[PDB]
Amino acid sequence: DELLEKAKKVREAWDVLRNATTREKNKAIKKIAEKLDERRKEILEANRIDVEKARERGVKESLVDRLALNDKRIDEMIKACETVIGLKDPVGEVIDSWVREDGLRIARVRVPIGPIGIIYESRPNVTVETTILALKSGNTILLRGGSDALNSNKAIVSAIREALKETEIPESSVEFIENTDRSLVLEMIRLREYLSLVIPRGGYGLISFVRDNATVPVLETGVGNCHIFVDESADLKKAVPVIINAKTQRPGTCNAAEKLLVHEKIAKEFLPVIVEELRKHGVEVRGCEKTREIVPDVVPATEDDWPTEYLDLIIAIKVVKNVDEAIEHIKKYSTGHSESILTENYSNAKKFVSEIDAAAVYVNASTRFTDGGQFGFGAEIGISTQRFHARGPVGLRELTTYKFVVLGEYHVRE
Repeated sequence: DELLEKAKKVREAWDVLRNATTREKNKAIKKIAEKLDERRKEILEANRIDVEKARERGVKESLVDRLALNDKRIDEMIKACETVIGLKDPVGEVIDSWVREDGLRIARVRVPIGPIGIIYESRPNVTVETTILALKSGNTILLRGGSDALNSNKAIVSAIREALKETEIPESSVEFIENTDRSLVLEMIRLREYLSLVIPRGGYGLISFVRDNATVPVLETGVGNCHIFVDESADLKKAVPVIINAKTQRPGTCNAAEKLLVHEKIAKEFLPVIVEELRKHGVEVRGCEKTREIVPDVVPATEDDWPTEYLDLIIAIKVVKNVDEAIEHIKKYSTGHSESILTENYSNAKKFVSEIDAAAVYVNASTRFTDGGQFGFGAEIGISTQRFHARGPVGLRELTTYKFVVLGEYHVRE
């Protein structure tokens, strides 16, 4: 039973890693960078097999590209190591601490969450990215990637463990499931005696499955049906690039704007402009009946459009009466990722920011910013969209919990 033996191994190794100094964990991560550099040949030969196998099966090249490695991409993995080494270790940070009226000292102190299961598909960089975030934060890791990237991931994991072997961090801090079979995923997300957290990455099918069936705590990096509302007093000239940025900079990633809500008092003036500009960038524009009264060639929006995240150069536009209707629309259709208001009105900005509950809520800013690098985290595993433990970018601090440390002088409870 590969899964059980490897889950036992990461749990045992955690006993050592959780109390390693940052110096030792940084040394391990530096060695990871060094072994990746040294094992380029092996990693690329393994990856050549994965790539030729995907091409044989007629996987389309945009997906092969997700799987493909070369020197530059190994360099990105190396740079990720260097970024993580430079980040502050959250382990041991005091959240707060005080002295009670009787002299008892109380503190809340951050500690590692425990072994993390990562269930992911085909991007081999994910192997390094998650590992180094886990190790830095004092967590072991159990990796299960896609059958497409299996050779690549073996070679990378082999390089990682070679590095670990030259430190005091046990090699079994990083274990990797070679059995691709997906029945294993169902077992893995129920292993509460070994894993403290699982984080699915990849398609929504896989994320839904893991989140629906897990008994181990999950951080769900959910769907991003993201709205931008253009209010009456928005600076319409500056609004245009924000909307374009949000939609077209990276349409395939989930903080892309999918929906545009537009105040009725500027709709006649603004819709012809924004629709023209969206079309210059290859965007297919769908619209409500009021949108279509104004710009008669837009594709008629259907009821299914409003909840749908396109992840493509497609957008649906609705005219709303005011910020109150904008809020009602977003509450009905948001998936709690990113939401933005473009306005010059203090009260409307304030109401929007207070009433819209999503991982990130913006005034006069692109939804593209919802990202750990942009938010000053350095590196992330992904964007959590749940209202539990962590929301937004999941970086080093989000991979910790805490405990109370209490220092007395033989204190007894009254």
